[PDB]
Amino acid sequence: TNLVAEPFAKLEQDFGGSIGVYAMDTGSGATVSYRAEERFPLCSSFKGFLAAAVLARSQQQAGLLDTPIRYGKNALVPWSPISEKYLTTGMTVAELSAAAVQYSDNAAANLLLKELGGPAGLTAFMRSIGDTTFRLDRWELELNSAIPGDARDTSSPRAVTESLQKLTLGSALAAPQRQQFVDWLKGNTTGNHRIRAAVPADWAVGDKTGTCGVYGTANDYAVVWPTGRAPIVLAVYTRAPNKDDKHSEAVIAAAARLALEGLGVNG
Ligand SMILES: *[B]([O])([O])C1=[C][C]=[C][C]=C1[C]([O])[C]C([O])=O
Ligand code: NA
Repeated sequence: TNLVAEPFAKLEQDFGGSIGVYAMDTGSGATVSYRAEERFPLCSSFKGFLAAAVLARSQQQAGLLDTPIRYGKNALVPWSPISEKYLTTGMTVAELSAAAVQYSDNAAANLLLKELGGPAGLTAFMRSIGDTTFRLDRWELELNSAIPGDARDTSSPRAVTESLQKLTLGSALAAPQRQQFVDWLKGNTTGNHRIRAAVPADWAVGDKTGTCGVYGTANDYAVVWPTGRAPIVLAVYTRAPNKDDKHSEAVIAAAARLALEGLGVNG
């Protein structure tokens, strides 16, 4: 862990807040860790784990992913860019899952949360894979409040990375479902200025972002496949003390670069 120190403190000071980073080289097991056991708000980043929980359930329900879900206008939530285009038709569970992952679609996320038994149901799924840190407590949009000191709707960078590894590379999902989760993450559209900006174009990568809109709070987690070596799993979370502090995508990209440098991954 931190065999090579990196200037995360200067980065977060220039940002005006706190940055939390965990990065794991799945080959050697080496890690980079900075504020990695502090809690940070998940914001929309819970939607990746939501999609994984849906995939886990689909292992016992063979028709789940292709089930058509019809919803009313009252299910739309601000920032539902995919589900608003299918209000009059409905969408399948798999489509809602992909929209939640790849566009952070809020109506899709709340519909899938209901399917799983709400925030406690998603939390139970995370417990079932050995994550004792993650907690979801509220729905969209209330879960974005990012109040300083509030543990609701938070996890730690370390637990996020550990759970992401289990789900994308480990045995927490069966192999077809594992690859589907990876493929949804690879198709994300919201993360081009975050971890992806630190990842060379010739490497494969999937990610899920989160942006709370207050308290300088935003994040990204990713699996990255550098060519010729084992994949890297990493999480970068930010927060800041004042409600009107702005988040920064550049700070997240910069922290990801430092993490890769700390791991000796040439990028
Ligand atoms: B999510 O972070 O709770 C959310 C809520 C409303 C609008 C947008 C989002 C984000 O997912 C956007 C993002 O991922 O950057
Ligand atoms: Na802090």
